[PDB]
Amino acid sequence: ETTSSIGEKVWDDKDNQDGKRPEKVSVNLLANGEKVKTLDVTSETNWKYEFKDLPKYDEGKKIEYTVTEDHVKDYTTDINGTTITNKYTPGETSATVTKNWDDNNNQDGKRPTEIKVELYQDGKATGKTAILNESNNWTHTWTGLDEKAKGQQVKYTVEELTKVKGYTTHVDNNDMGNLITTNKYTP
Amino acid sequence: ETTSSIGEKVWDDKDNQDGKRPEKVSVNLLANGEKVKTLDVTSETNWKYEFKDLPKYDEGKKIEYTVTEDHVKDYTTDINGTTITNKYTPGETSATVTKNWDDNNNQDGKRPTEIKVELYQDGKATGKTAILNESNNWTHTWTGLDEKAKGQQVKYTVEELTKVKGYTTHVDNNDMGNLITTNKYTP
Repeated sequence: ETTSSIGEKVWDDKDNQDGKRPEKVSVNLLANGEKVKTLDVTSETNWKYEFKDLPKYDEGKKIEYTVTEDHVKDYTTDINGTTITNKYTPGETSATVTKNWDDNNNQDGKRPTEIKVELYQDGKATGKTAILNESNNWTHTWTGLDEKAKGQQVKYTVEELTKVKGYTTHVDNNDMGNLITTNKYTP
Repeated sequence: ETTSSIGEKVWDDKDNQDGKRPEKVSVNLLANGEKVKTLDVTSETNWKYEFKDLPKYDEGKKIEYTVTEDHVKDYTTDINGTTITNKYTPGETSATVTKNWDDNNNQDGKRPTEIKVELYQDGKATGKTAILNESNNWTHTWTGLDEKAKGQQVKYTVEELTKVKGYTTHVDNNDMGNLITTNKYTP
């Protein structure tokens, strides 16, 4: 019926010795790969957060909840089921990608068991690939990405490599911390 | 009265399966952050070297000897004591910087205790800073650095961000594998 997703953010930055830690981060809640809510997490909340009263099932099926964090400058993000860790990595950062299936559940069970996506840097393929499926809640996070390239901020985006007959593909690349790929079923 | 440094060159490239291993490597001997001797190491010596007959003390202190390696295309260098490990990484390498204090073993007690340096890509700030101090031996190695940009080799340099009162700074940026920042005490 109803559940809740509680968690916290932990900073791994040598007790902010460099003084680069921000006053807040924004956590996104995803229901089956779709961003439905956001919350700003701060010290005032003690770096804790919780999404109250949420349905457990979506028309019988069990909704799969996950969380992502909007990109934080100079921090590499590691998400461990609700516990979000930000490691200070000056000049470097991470990127997270989730797959969103828009096909009214698998009605017309034509949904592939897995898909392959690739990370792109300023339009160039990086070679960094990921295979999204149920074993990883259709999510994956890459680390070790440069934030700059000869003084200019590098833009990261993802593209689906798998050709899914029947599905149209659209990608939201507005935040490297919450890159979302949605496949829409259109016979 | 006399001392000597020995060590070995270790290759991590599936026994040169891609045939990119160079015929030799230049190992540098640093006496308290100052380059005092070089040595071309080959398989003729079994990738082992030795800087025999070295003064054990100099102007009041037991000299802190360290080794660095001249940049080798497509390999990422890792120094652990006198053991230099080179890993095969197509398209990227590492950069090593060492702080050289020239203040008569800090006789006047004006030495900082800590300084911050930053890696530059073709004269542009990368954001990748590092803090040098007595704990890490005033040395640091960055990895995952692209050797090329737009088809052209990239020039890597280091800049000292920390302003050191009473000191004048000079940087030797000739080889990214042996970047050396020198601070001379000029009251």
